[PDB]
Amino acid sequence: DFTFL
Amino acid sequence: GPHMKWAYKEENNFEKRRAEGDKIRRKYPDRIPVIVEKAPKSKLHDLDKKKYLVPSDLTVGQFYFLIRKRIQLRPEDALFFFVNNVIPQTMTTMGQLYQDHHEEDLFLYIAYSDESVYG
Repeated sequence: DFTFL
Repeated sequence: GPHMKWAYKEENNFEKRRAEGDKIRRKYPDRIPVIVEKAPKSKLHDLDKKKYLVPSDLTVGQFYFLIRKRIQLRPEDALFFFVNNVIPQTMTTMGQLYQDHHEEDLFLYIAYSDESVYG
């Protein structure tokens, strides 16, 4: 899953 | 820039990557989907996560600072990014880099290393 920055 | 073995591309063919890029670009249109991987032979920490969704107006410089924290680097240790196999300018936004340099799968690929110059 993508990590939000 | 360093010659990269992109684990994301080794594991997943173009059709699979494009489907994922399509989906994530429709779900999060103002975030840039970025695949971040370490240059082979660099002794820097390997990032635990390679897939990021980054605000479009975040600068390269600001991204350096966030990644620096995640790979446990000091002020003394060097960190360099490569986009389209060249070092981006610190004021350039992630959106601008995406516009100019996204791949056909709709991802932006960013390599990092402790070295700035490669054969």
